[PDB]
Amino acid sequence: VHLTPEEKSAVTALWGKVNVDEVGGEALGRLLVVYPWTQRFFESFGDLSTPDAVMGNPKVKAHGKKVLGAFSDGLAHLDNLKGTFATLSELHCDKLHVDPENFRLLGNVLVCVLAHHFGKEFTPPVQAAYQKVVAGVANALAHKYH
Amino acid sequence: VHLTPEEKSAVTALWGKVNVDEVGGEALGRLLVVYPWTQRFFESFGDLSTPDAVMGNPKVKAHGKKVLGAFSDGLAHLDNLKGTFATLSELHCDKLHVDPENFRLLGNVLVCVLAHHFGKEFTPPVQAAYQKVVAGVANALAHKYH
Amino acid sequence: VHLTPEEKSAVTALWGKVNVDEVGGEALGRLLVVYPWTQRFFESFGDLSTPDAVMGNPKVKAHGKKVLGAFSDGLAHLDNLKGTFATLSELHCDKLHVDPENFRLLGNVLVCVLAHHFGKEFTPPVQAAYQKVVAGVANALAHKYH
Amino acid sequence: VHLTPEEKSAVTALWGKVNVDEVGGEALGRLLVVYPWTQRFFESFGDLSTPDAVMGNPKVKAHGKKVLGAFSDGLAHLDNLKGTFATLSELHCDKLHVDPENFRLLGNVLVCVLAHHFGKEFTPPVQAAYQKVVAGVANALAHKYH
Ligand code: HEM
Ligand code: HEM
Ligand code: HEM
Ligand code: HEM
Repeated sequence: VHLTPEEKSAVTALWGKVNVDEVGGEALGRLLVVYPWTQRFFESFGDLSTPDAVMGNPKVKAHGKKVLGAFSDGLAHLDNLKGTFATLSELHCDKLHVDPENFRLLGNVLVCVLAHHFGKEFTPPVQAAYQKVVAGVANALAHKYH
Repeated sequence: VHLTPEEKSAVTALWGKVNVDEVGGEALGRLLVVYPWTQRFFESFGDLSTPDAVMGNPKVKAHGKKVLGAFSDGLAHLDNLKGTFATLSELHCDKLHVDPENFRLLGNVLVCVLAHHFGKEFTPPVQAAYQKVVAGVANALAHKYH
Repeated sequence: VHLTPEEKSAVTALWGKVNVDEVGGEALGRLLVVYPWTQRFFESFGDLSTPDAVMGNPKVKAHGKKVLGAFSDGLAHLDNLKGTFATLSELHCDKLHVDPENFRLLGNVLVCVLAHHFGKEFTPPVQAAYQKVVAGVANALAHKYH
Repeated sequence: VHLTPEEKSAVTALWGKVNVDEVGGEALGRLLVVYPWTQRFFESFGDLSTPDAVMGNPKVKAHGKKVLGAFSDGLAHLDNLKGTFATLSELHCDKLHVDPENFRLLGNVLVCVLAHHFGKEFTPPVQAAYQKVVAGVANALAHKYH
C-alpha cells in the first residue's frame, strides 16, 4: 500500500476519532444486511433473520470490535500487511474458506461506515487513501489462496 | 430490482431530499479521484491531475448533475431499468466502451456519497435498498455487452 | 442474452456434441479444485481434500450432470432465463446463500472445460457467445438477490 | 504466489511446449473479441471491427508475442513478480490507465487458451497452478494502483 504522508496523516487523524467499540459492530452488521449471503459464515451467532436481529446481535457487535482491532493493527504496519495478517489469513482461508470477494466487500462497507460518520471530513483524498488501505488488507487476508 | 414496500418508500423518500448539485459532482469527482484509471474517459474535461483540479472543475460538476438526472429517471422506473437505460447502454457500451466494472464502481461511490449525505437516515435497510438499486442500474447500463 | 443468429447456431451445434455424463463433473470438480473456498457448500460430498479426491468423487460426478442439465435448459430458453431458473434461484440464494460471484466462477470454469474439450472448434466468436450465455445464467441464478 | 514444487514442475514443463509465436496473439485476440471494451486501448492497431479482423490483425499477433514474453519472465521469477513487472506496471497504470480488472481478464483468457491447446495435459492441478500464476502477474501489473 503506498500512501503519501499527507494521506497517512489524514487517515490516522480520522482513525483517532473512531468509536472503535461501535464502528466495528456497525460495519460487520451492515455487511450481513447488505450482502446477505455472508450470514452463512455466522449462523452460530444466533438469530440473523431480520436486519434488526442482525444489528441487535451482541455476538455481532462483540466480533465487530475484534475486526476493527485487526484493522487498527494493519494501519500500524502498512509496510507489512501480509505478515501482520498472516495468522488471520490461515484462519479465514484454510479453516473458514471465506471467498476472497467477501474481504473486499467488508472493506467497502467499512469505507461507507466512515463516510456516514465523518461526513464532510471524509474528503475525496481521504476516501482514496482508505480505499487503498481496505484493498491492501483484503489482499493480505486472501494470501493463503495466492 | 426487487424492493420491499418499505425499501421502496424508503428509497423514494430520501431521494426527494437529494441535493443533485452536491451529490452529482461529489459522486463523479470521487470516482475520478479514487479510481484513477477512470480519468481516461474524461480527457475532454481538462484538468483532472489532482483532487483539487478534479473537485474544482465545473465540467465535472455539470456532468455529475446529468448523471444523477439519469439516475432519478431510473428511480422512477425500477420496473423497467433495462428499457429506461437502453440509449445510455448503447452510448456507454458501443460508443464509449466503458468496462462494465466501472458502472459498479460509480454505483459504489454513489452509495458512499449518500451515506455521507444522509448520515443518520442512511440505515442498514436503506443502504441495502440503495445497493440493489445501484447494482440494477449498473447491470442495465452494461446491457449492450450481454 | 443477445446472440446473433450465427452465434446461436454455433453455440447450439457445439452443445449437441457435449457428453453430459462427463463435462458436468469435470466443470464442478475443477471449480472445487481451482477455487477452493467453494468446497464449503458441498457439505455431504465427503473428502474433497485432493484433486483426485474431488475429480473422481461419485457425488461430484452425479451432481455435475444435474448442473449440466440446468445449463441445457438455459440454452433452450435464452428469452426467459429468470423464469427458467426461478426455483433454482430461490434454492441457491434463499436456502444455500451461494455468493453471486460463485455463479460467475462456475460459468468461467465451464467455458474453460469446453475449450479443453473442443480445442480448435472452440473459436473466438464461439467463446464470446458462450461468455454471454454463462454470464446470463449467473445473473438469472442470482435473481433473488436483486 | 505459492506453488508447491510439484506444481512448479508441472507449470514450467508445460510452458516449455507453448508455441511462443502463436499462443500470444491468440490470447490477445480472444481478449479483444470476448471483452470488447478492451478494444479502446488498441484503436491504433487498426481494424478490430470483427473477430476475423481482430484474429487477422498482424499488429495483434506481434503484440501478443511480447505479452507472452512478459509472461515467461514472470514464470521465471515467481519470487520477484513486483520487481520483474516494475516498468510494465508504470506503463500500464501511469501511462496507459488500464483498469486493473482487465489484467485479470487477460490472465483468464490465457488459461483458457492453454486449455484449448493442451487438452488433457491441462489437468485440474495444472489449471489451479496456472490460475495462481495469472493472478500473481495481474496483481504485480496493478502495483502502481496500490
Ligand atoms: C477483511 C477484513 C477482516 C478482518 C480484519 C477480520 C478479522 C477477524 C478477526 C480478528 C477474527 C477473530 C480471530 C480470532 O478469534 O482469533 C475473525 C474471525 C472470523 N471472521 Fe473475519 N475478518 C475479516 C473478514 C471476514 C469476512 C469477509 C468474513 C466472512 C464473510 C469473515 C468471517 C469470519 C468468521 C466466520 C470468523 C470466526 C468467528 C468465530 O466463530 O469466533 N471475516 N475475523
Ligand atoms: C451509474 C452509471 C452511469 C450513468 C447513469 C451515466 C449517465 C450518463 C449520462 C446521462 C451521460 C450524458 C449523455 C448525453 O446526454 O449525451 C453520460 C455520458 C458519459 N459517460 Fe456516463 N453514466 C454512468 C457511468 C459512467 C462511467 C462509469 C463512465 C466512465 C468511467 C462514464 C463515462 C461517460 C462519458 C465519457 C460520457 C460522455 C461525456 C461527453 O463527452 O459528453 N459514465 N453518462
Ligand atoms: C452456474 C450455475 C449453477 C447451476 C445451473 C446450478 C445447478 C444446480 C442444480 C440443478 C442443483 C440441484 C437442485 C435440486 O436439488 O433439484 C443444484 C444444487 C446445489 N448447488 Fe448449484 N448450480 C450452479 C451454481 C452453484 C454454485 C456456484 C454453487 C456453490 C459454489 C452451488 C452449490 C450447490 C449446492 C450446495 C447444491 C445442493 C446440493 C445437494 O443436493 O446437497 N451451485 N445446483
Ligand atoms: C496482464 C498481463 C499483461 C502483460 C504481461 C502485458 C505486457 C505488455 C508488454 C510486454 C507490452 C509492451 C511494452 C513495451 O515494451 O512497449 C505491453 C503494452 C501494452 N499493453 Fe499490455 N500487458 C498485459 C495486460 C494488458 C491489458 C489487460 C491491456 C488493456 C486492455 C494492455 C494494454 C496494453 C497497451 C495499450 C500497450 C501499448 C502497445 C504499444 O503501443 O506498444 N495490456 N503490454
